[PDB]
Parts: sequence; C-alpha cells; structure tokens
Amino acid sequence: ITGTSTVGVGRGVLGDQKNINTTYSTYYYLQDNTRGNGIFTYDAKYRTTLPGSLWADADNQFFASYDAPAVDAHYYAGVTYDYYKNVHNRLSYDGNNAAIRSSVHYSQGYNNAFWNGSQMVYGDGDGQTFIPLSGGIDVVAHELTHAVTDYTAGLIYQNESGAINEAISDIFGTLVEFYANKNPDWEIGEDVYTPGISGDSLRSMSDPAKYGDPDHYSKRYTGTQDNGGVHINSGIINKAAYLISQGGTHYGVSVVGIGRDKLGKIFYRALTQYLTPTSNFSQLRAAAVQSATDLYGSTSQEVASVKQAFDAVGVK
Ligand SMILES: CC[C@H](C)[C@H](N)C(=O)N[C@@H](CCCC[NH3+])C(=O)O
Ligand SMILES: [Ca+2]
Ligand SMILES: [Ca+2]
Ligand SMILES: [Ca+2]
Ligand SMILES: [Ca+2]
Ligand SMILES: [Zn+2]
Repeated sequence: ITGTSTVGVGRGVLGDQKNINTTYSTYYYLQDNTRGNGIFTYDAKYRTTLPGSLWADADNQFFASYDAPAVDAHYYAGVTYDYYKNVHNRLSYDGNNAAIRSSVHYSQGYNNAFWNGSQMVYGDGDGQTFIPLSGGIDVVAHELTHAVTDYTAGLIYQNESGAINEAISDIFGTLVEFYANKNPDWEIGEDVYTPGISGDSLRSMSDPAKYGDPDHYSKRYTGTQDNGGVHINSGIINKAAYLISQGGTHYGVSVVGIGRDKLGKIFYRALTQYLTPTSNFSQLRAAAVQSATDLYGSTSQEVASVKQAFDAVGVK
C-alpha cells in the first residue's frame, strides 16, 4: 500500500517485545519499506486461501495474542534479509530486492511452515506439537532459504538433490539464528516445538541420529516417504556442515573446524555458483571443494576440512 513508513511495537510468540517496521495509510500495516521492495505480512485468518489480507492494525501496537505470530514472521523476515545482504551481499531471495511476503494463521492447528513458490506460510500449531511456527528464527530463515535455493541452484525437491535443498535451509536457518545471536544452537525449531518438553527439537545438525536421522551415507534412506527422505537424508549433509564449522571426530575421522563464517561463505558460493537442479551428494562435495578452493586456495586448511568432513559422513 502507499503510505508513510512508521515504527510499531509488539510482542512475539515467546513474549519478547520488539519494534517492527510498518506503513501508515488509515491503518498501520505490516509493510516494512526499509528492506528492498518491502517485507509484507498477511493474515490468513485460519483459512488456506493465500495470501489473505495485508495485516492491518488500528494503533501500531501489536500486543494481542493473535498479533504475536505476525510480529515474529515480519521481524524475522527482516533479520533474514539483513543476514543475506550484510553477510553475502545478496539483496533478497532473488538478488534483486524481491518483496518478501509471509502469511500467518494458516489453517487450524497446522503443525508446519513452508515456502509455496511465492511466499512464506506459517501455521499456528496445535498447541501441543507446535506453537506458532514463526516464533522460531531458524524456521523463518529455513523457509526463506528455500526461496534463495529455488532462484539459484534450483535443487529438485526429491532424493539426494532434495536432501541437499533441505540441508541448505537448515544450514542457513542456523547461521541466521547465530547472526541474530539471541539463543543460538545447531538444533532446528527448538523454540516452537513441543512447549511441554524441554530440550528437544525437530532435527539436530550436531547429532542427527538424536531424532532418527542418518549421520553417514551408509545409513541413507532409499524408500519413497518424504519425497525420498529429504528431511531424513539431510542429516548426512547437516552433519558434514556441522563438522566443517565446529570440528570433531565422527566414525573415527577427525575434522578440524574452520568456524561458522567460513562454513557460510563456502556453502553460499557452492549454492550460487556450482550446484545445479540435479546435484547429488557427490556433486555437493565437489562444489564445496571448488568453492573453498576459490576462496582459500587448494592447499588450505579450509579445503582440507571440507574433504575431511565429507569423508567423515561417507560422501566421496
Ligand atoms: C524448518 C522447520 C519447518 C517446520 C520445515 N517445513 C520442516 O522441516 N518440516 C518438516 C518437519 C515437520 C514439521 C512439522 N510436522 C516436514 O517434514 O514437513
Ligand atoms: Ca493494535
Ligand atoms: Ca535456539
Ligand atoms: Ca535452532
Ligand atoms: Ca520442546
Ligand atoms: Zn524445508
């Protein structure tokens, strides 16, 4: 909508107060004009028609229970935009400041969040399995990273290419969570999963097998569920990424960690310069090797650690 840029205040899903960028034109809308062509947050009103209505508020204060998922979707889309721009010099998901659109209050009791090819979509959860999913910075950043991937490598969402697609979303979802630097970890979705259970998450990058996912190629899933295991086999790549950053010894193979910033540089370059729609895990190793060679040199520690990490998870 055309209007003037304003700054509202509200509370997110976990009860934290934050300032949000809004636009005033009769109402105050969740439209942030400070980032690219805008960040826009919509109310799906418990239905499944998308995007729904651009979020309108009479007083620029967003402290109602019903407001909290919107506050966080909007705010965390901003953080994710800032990460890509400031860390990777990328302007929005398409690299040309595309508008970022999100809908909250999708359906009733909906225990998921997704990128639909055009926008973000967040359920409220059923209150037991999940609370509203935009409360998780890693979740927001995971979903927006699918838009990045779709515009860049274009990894097909099935089988090994799909597991790479998922891992890239977990990797950058986690790196955004560290960038924001509130309560960061190498777990996925802990802040919105199972409010009645402390210390769990959907997936772990540090130990995928904690939640039943493979941590070595020899344990890969080859059945048909989950688009050929895209959220299962992502554990193999997530473990490799974790080892590259943090180091460790895994199945007897020792990796020297090179830290999060270099992990991010290597995988961002692989995603944007080397991966293709049909890349498999072997091809990802090659892309990450080439990317680290570009950035650091063929005889670098960084290249060595990339190779050691893929070796550790059985990917040649
Ligand atoms: C990043 C987390 C986000 C919810 C994502 N769409 C996801 O990982 N979903 C998988 C895990 C289950 C989520 C709730 N049932 C999924 O399999 O869809
Ligand atoms: Ca209000
Ligand atoms: Ca966390
Ligand atoms: Ca996390
Ligand atoms: Ca929990
Ligand atoms: Zn995903």
